[PDB]
Amino acid sequence: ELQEKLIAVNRVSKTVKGGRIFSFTALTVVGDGNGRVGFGYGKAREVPAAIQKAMEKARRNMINVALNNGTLQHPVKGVHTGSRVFMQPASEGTGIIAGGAMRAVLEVAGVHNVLAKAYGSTNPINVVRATIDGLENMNSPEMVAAKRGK
RNA sequence: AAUUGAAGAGUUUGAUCAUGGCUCAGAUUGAACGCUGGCGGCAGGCCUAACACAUGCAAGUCGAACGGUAACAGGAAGAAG
Repeated sequence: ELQEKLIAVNRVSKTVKGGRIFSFTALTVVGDGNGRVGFGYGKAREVPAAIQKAMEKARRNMINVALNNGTLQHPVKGVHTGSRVFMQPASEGTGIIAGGAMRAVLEVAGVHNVLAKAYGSTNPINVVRATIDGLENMNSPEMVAAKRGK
């Protein structure tokens, strides 16, 4: 059963001949509690349809992230535009400690305990897609074993 | 057995993305102030002028070193009815 939860929403403008006309945007991630976490982004005229459009778009862009027990295996870097992130396993307990606009995208991954921190400027739109490719670059011992002997 | 450790937001431009400053959520105090006020255990109490200081008390003991007896406590002696 897939989960969902909203992150943020802000207004925009166009300022066309008649005057200022507005629109709304939303962003949301999804996760099944066993890795395999995606996200989406969409806009519409009003929030109740905007969030629905965002979620309906979010069903695409699925990925596959290997996980071990309940903690992430090895550290990983992350870079995109103007934001950088850092992570660390911290096996067992201590829950998850992380800043805002980072908690949700990691929670649905299923990991019940991990330690992480983000560096630099942290606009939420840019910060996402950093943990994504960070998990994409992740390797478990089976893959590296598949290219070197045992 | 003796080192399990990393939370962010607000803020300009009609709206955007950055770089940049400012401020706020913590833990502390040899602490002062405002209001309020039950009990017991511990600990602590001139940073400011090394400014000038009333009055009491904070360094004496040995007669088993010595010449001695100004204040007792007893002791022979003499004057007491």
